[PDB]
Amino acid sequence: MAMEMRLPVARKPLSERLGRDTKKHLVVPGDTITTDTGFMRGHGTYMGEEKLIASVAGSVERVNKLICVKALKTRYIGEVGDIVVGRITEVQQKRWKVETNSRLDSVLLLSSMNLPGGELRRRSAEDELAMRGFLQEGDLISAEVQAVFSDGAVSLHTRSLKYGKLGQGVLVQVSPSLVKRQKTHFHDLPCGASVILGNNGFIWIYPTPEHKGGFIANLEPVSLADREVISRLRNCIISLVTQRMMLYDTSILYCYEASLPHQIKDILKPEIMEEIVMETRQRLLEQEG
Amino acid sequence: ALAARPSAFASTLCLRYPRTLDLYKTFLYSRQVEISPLVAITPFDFKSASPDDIVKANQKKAFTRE
Amino acid sequence: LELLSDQGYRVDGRRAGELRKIQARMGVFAQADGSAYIEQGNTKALAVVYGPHEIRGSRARALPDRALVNCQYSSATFSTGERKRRPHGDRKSCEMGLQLRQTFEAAILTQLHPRSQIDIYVQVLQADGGTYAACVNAATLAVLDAGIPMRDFVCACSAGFVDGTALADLSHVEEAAGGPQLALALLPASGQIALLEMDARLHEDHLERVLEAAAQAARDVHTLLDRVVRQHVREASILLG
Amino acid sequence: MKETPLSNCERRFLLRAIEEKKRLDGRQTYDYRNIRISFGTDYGCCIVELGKTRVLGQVSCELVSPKLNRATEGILFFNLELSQMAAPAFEPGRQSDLLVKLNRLMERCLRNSKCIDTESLCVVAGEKVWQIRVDLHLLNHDGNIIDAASIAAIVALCHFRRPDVSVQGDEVTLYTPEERDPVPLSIHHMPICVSFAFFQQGTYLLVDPNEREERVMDGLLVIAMNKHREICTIQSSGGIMLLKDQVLRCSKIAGVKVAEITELILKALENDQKVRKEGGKFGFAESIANQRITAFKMEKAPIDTSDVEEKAEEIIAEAEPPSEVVSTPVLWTPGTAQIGEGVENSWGDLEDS
Amino acid sequence: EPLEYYRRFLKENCRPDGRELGEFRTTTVNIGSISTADGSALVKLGNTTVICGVKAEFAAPSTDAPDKGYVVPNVDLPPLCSSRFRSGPPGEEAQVASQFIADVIENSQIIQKEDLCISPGKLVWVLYCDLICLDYDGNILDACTFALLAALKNVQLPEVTINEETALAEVNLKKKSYLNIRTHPVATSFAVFDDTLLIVDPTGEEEHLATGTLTIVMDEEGKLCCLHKPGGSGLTGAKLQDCMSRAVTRHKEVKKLMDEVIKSM
Amino acid sequence: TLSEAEKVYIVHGVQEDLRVDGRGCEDYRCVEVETDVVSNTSGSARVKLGHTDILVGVKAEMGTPKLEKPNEGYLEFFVDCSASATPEFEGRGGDDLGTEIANTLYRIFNNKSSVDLKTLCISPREHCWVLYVDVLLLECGGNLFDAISIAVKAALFNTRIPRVRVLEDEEGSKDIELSDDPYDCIRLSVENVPCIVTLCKIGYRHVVDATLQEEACSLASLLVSVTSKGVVTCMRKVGKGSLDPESIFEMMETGKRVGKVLHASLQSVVHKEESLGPKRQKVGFL
Amino acid sequence: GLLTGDVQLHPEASCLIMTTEILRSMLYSGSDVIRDLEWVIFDEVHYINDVERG
Amino acid sequence: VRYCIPGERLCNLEEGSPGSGTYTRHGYIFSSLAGCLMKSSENGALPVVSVVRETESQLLPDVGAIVTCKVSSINSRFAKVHILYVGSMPLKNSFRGTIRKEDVRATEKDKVEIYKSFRPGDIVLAKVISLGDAQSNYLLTTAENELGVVVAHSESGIQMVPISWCEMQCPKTHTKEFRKVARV
Amino acid sequence: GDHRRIRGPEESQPPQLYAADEEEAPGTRDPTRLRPVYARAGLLSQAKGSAYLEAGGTKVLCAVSGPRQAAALRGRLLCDFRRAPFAGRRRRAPPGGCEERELALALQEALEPAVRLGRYPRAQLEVSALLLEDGGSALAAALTAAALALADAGVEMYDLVVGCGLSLAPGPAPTWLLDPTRLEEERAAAGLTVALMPVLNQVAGLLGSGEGGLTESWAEAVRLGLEGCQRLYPVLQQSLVRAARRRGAAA
Repeated sequence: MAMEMRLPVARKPLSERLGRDTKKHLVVPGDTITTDTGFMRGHGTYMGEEKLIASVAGSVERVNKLICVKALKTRYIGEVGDIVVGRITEVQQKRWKVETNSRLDSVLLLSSMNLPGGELRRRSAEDELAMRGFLQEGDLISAEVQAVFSDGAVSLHTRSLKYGKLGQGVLVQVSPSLVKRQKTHFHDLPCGASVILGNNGFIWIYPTPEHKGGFIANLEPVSLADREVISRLRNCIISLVTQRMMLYDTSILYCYEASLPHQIKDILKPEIMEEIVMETRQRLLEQEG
Repeated sequence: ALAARPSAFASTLCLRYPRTLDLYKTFLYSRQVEISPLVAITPFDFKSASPDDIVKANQKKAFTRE
Repeated sequence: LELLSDQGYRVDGRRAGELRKIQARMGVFAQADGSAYIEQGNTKALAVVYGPHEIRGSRARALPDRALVNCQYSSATFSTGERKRRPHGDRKSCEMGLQLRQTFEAAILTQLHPRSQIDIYVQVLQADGGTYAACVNAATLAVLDAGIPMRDFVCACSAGFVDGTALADLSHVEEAAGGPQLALALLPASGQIALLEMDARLHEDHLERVLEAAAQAARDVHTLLDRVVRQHVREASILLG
Repeated sequence: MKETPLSNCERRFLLRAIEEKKRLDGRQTYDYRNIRISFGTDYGCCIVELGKTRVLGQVSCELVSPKLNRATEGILFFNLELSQMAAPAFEPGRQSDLLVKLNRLMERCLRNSKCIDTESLCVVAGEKVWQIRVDLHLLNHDGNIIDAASIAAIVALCHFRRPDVSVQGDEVTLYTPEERDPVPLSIHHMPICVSFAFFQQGTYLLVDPNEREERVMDGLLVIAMNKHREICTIQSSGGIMLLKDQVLRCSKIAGVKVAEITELILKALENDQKVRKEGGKFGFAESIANQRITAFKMEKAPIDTSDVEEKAEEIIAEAEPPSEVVSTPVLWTPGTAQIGEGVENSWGDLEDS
Repeated sequence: EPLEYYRRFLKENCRPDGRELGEFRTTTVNIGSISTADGSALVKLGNTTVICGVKAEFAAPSTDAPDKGYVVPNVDLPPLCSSRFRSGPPGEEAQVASQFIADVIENSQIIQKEDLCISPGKLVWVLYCDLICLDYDGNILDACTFALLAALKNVQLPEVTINEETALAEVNLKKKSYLNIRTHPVATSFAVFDDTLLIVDPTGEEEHLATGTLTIVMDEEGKLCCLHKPGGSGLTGAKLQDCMSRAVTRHKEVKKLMDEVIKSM
Repeated sequence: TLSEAEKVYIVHGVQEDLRVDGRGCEDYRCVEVETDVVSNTSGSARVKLGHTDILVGVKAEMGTPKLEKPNEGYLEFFVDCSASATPEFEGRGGDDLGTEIANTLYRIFNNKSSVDLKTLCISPREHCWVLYVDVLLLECGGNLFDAISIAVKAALFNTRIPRVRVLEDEEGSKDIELSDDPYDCIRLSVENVPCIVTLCKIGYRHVVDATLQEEACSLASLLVSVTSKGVVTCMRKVGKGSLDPESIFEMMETGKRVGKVLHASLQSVVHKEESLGPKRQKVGFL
Repeated sequence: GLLTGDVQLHPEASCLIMTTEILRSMLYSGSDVIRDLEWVIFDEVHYINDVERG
Repeated sequence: VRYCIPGERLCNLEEGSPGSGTYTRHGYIFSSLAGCLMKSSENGALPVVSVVRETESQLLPDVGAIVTCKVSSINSRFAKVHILYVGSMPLKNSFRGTIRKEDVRATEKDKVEIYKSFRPGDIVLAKVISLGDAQSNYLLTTAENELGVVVAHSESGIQMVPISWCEMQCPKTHTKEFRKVARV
Repeated sequence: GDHRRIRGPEESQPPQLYAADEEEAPGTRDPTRLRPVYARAGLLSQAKGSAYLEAGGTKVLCAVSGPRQAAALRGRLLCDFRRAPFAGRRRRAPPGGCEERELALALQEALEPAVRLGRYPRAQLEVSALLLEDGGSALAAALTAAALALADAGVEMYDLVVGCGLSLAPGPAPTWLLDPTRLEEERAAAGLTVALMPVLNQVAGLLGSGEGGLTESWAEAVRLGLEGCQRLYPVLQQSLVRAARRRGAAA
């Protein structure tokens, strides 16, 4: 124990450590984008007088008639069939309210929920009294968006077997732009734990469910060899998310293996992240390339 | 740890405020001051239909739906 | 006291149409959804914004057609030579937060977030000269950092009038001299004015030159902040990919 | 409670009008609603009526000690106020974002223009000096509160008359209107506010708008400018986005209007002084229209105060005298005594122990 | 139910308190218990307990008449005496209960401010009398007045002497003087029922159902100081003349009480 | 807030000397303290313990001594709670927390030997120096007490107090005459300025420097004020649960040891920052 | 309830009568009606041999 | 007989069981009130020991409880009330409630016009079903034959009388009005 | 100044700062003694629960209001501390004070570990305490009385709360004293107040600040505070017994 108290170090600008030139088209608000005969406005731009004017900083992306600007910092926007993770913030008479880092709140209707029993017995107003008992305030679920409302609100449903109330683990919240779109957002990494890559920026890490909806509590102590894996994945996720890294299965697996040589407690330094992110960068370079 | 006896302020703060002829004369009440009902049946003894009970026993017994 | 020498030099050494040195920054804080930091001359400002969220309190105070802009203003108790501590009830803070709400209810393209609030906070760490334009520029940078779409890049600058000439970017010494001060909030592409203010007396013949000098000094602030934004976006584009 | 909502037929009709350059109450673009002033009996009190708006102004002075620093001037309070009776919406603590911009407009205009001479309001320095205190109230809201409030403050300040003092050696003395004649004030110039409204994104403007026209407008432009050709404040506000030719046009318009308004104010104050000096009757009472159904006047009346003695005498004589059961006070121990039905025991002791 | 139930006792001529509709509750007082105040007194009126305390300080005389010492009363109603009072700034009931006491202090001329000055134009005494109600059962303005008058009969001030070269104030804490009291204003309260019934010494429930209230305060020479009638049903000269006949006996009772408790030292 | 299962996982982890970050039951996260950041004031500090952010300022001004003692000055604290820290801190709402912190700081510094009081008096009964300590919360990320009790000792170490030699003689110029030197000042001897140590209790183990998540799983906590010499100034128990007598005695030892290490390492870091002077520049907020 | 293409009556009734394509239409989405279904019966099963609708 | 303080040793877990207003820890039974020591022997030995003050000044409502109320205002889809009595005993303060247009009759049926069921000023007997939301707090019900308005009041201040299951009639002017009469 | 009160002089310096009688000498005593205490419960008639605590020169009155409308699943516990202006050497401003808010928080963070709020969902309890006279340790009286009032108001609690107080002598051989008075508190260097649950044997609240810096004196201050809270219990034991015996027999 020595209680290191370091001193701030000046940041090096221009990202000169590697050196690259962009070939994209970059704009700032007020800039006049291409103003040809006929074009359609996207998200991030607006129109003035015979002009397509950018309204947010980013890069223009066009697919064959469409000028739009992709900003580099936004909040989550809902889409149909998207895996999300959220927390209950209000329990109403006929619905819950879930916070998922969006411009509004998200509604989980009672009509769409795997109620206890998990089969066809009945659904009536007798369940409404105890509905506000099990999905109480401040719980975690993992559902899928159903439809888009008329004011940007999202309705999410839990009509499957992999969805429902979650159990023990840790949660890490990041910006909703570092997650790579895929077809399998559920993972079972061969390390000793699992992960859910929420498209809204919520990362949930929990141990593997041994063999084989919130019905099981399983509030029993978790073995020592599982916590060290969860802490390692937590720190590695923080390390990749910090500088630039987009999160998905291979990057986390690559960084986890690179983190074995030295301890889990000592990786909080500005330089140990750099020496791990660069090593993962070159492993991706020597594998993809 | 001996408990003690009260004193004036406490023994007056803890006061419980809980015909004998006539005094304060001017302040009596006498000195200072047809109905044909034709009432209906007085209660309604519920001896009759009470619809909720009707519809319930009705449908349960009936149990036909045709 | 001389506020303009015969040679043409001011008290601090700059000419009539010369600005101070500005040094901005984007992305200062991590927890918030946006941040900025600007030091215009010897005035240090700061701005923090929070993205469109659920309305606090939920007291049915929403607008079904647009968003709710909420701007505050504060000042550190060591922001000037004397302590001058104030409670959070002053009408100077209220009028500054109302001019801030007025200009940002006009600059932001707000008809895209129905039933939503936007919380904007401004903190002044050292006040010497124009505070309004430093707060506007710091919150313009913070809003750009947060990714909120807006019509243009609003920038503000002040001006003055001494001895038949028009000044630019007045300081506290020049401000506390009883002169016709004047401030704008300009949109460079269209030339439109979002806010106009004035105090003290001024003849009607000299309004055109003070207003023109203020607009030109705002267009001069625009280029310097534009190069900062372009370098920041090229920095993140290089980092991303 | 709140104010009645605005329909979708009135908006269409007002905008069709404005497009057609014709207004509701007949007046063309560059017009004011005519004005009507009325003076109280004690100095510094007036009632101005612009169209159908009312403001009450009242000045009053007082002698205090002049802070620390600025040992040779006087202070000048102001306090705008919005009366719950002005309109349904006004509520004592629920309209706190209009009061601020209004007080500010008023104070910046009146106090930064330096038209009142606060130089010559001292008696000693470091010692008692006069502290004036303007006061305005809004009585009836029909739009354009600030033009009326400014004219009211002007007239109230240009009609006041101070007390007056004798100072020689190191000795004070305070007179009264019978011992010495009240004294006027010194007013350099006459700063008078003007307002402009913009309609459908600056394409049209209308001078001096009323309350419906105020709810169908984008933003407001105010230009406060004293007589001669000297501007004293401007404050763009509302929802407006302005050009540069328009500010100059507006400044011209405000010039013209302040010229006319100062003409009117001077004439009215002159007439009032002439009336006060001839020796005729003045005051709020002799202003009530007599040609109107809603006014009635009644001179004095002895009612008949011939009978009150007899009635009072018989009433006192005709009622029951105080009774004569007198109560006794009980003494427990010096410090506490009781009167009433009393308590059985002397005091409680070991009641439960 | 509400109106009809009470009138059963009214016609019976015995209200639920066990009173003959024209008699007062039991009254008791104590003086000289709080030793951190110049003067204090506790008043018990069969519930409706009120305590007052007096603190004396120095202050600068006013600019108009620099020979007067201020006296400032205040009445506070904490949320513990009753259950309808809520925390925060003082309410309407406490403001009226304070303006009434200020008016009584002014009109009654119980004290003269010229007896409090030390050196004219330089220093004057100031008296801070604060009343706190410990229990609200009814008839607040009677016990507040009795608490104030009882407290003012015990406050004693030390002899203060001002030097000439030093010009400071030297307090002689050994020789302590008394206060000069001129009159003894005692109040009495009546509650009027729907249109004709008047009762004495009401209760919170009765005030909850009554339609008016009247208060009259008398001197020791049969002179009225204030006639507080907030409004209600309406009265006649005969009814007022009936009220003052009871108030004379009440005033004699209270003045005998004060004349006896002070004698016991 | 966090769910019951997360609270169960966290409380189980603490009992196994493992935490979500990876440190132990007694580890302490690093800080980025700095000095001389603000111009208009006469001393500054900037402590960054994590997601939290502190910024303080000390200004010495002329004043008058109080009545009880004439040969002394006094200290004035004002813990502002800026609304940029949290949206719920908008306008009114940060008043109770600011008052709580200001009163705690007053209790910490309300002693005869806090720093000194003879040095801040120049003329008895007529003049004295006054110090205005102005804390400004910029962000909140847990352990707010220690991140301020460190920036106060840091800022107090950087005071100037420009020397005044004015003679008090009536014949002479009694009006305060300064030294006219823009760079002539005097240090403050802050060697034994106390600091706060927080000890959150989870399960039957006590944890130093708890995070917000680890604070939400705790029921009570204890604060100890220890100087560099190892003496106690203030001791306040804060929480919503009982603590038990034993845990007081076994928390006092951890407060002593953590205080000693904190003070020695802070003396070393401030001396390292001071050994090289006008070089090394100054970077902050940019 | 009748969920025929050209006639829509009581879409929330206890018993729904509909064409076959409606069943797949409500089976692609959730529609929260499958949870309270006890019996689903088909009236003409001989369209498995249909050349365009089987 | 002996009284209690909200903690003391009373019995072992083998020498009895905890009852109402009590808690247990470390194999002992501890008091949690200042009432009276009551041991309900019942049948089967091992009495269920409990402490009850038996002077209830206030009592919090539950999921299921009978309450006497007083209508404040009525709406087309709900009717705000004020809880006045918890079963029998008087209540020192007044809570709030709401009867939705599903709890009037014992069938949860359609129709059931709220306007002629719970006219304001009446006193009704109802049962709670829930602890409610922040808009409606107690969510009372009258879906029973024994629940409904019990003591009504006339248009001009005359005690009213039940006349049928749905209709009541004035004794003075013989006027017909609609209520929801509960069995006496 | 204030528009909701009666305005008097703008400034008023009390005569203590001009009091020419020099500060006297407190004296000496035995530090193993407690001031005799008399306690009464159920005083007020319009309050759901009340208690009055008096010992030596301290007079404090506490009243408890019942549950009202409006961590839910749990009820709040509002607290309010206020002392009479005619208490102590000088007068005090009626509007409030930071010390009062500090003692209110020291009350709220000490009475919540006793009551079980998991039985009053969406409800709240309000506790009001008033100090009629300040003649010694005050926070050791606003805890005992506000705990007696709660138990007498028919709310369910795990146990009572018993408080104590201590102070440090200023001599060259300082020693902690039990139940200090104003003559032994204004001449002291430090003070400590403990809140002990006598049956559960768990400390509820702790507060102390001063000039005592050795971590061997505070161990004694704490454990003699615990012995004091174990010696004040029997009087509070018979006070609630008498309160319930009298309240029940009135039916």
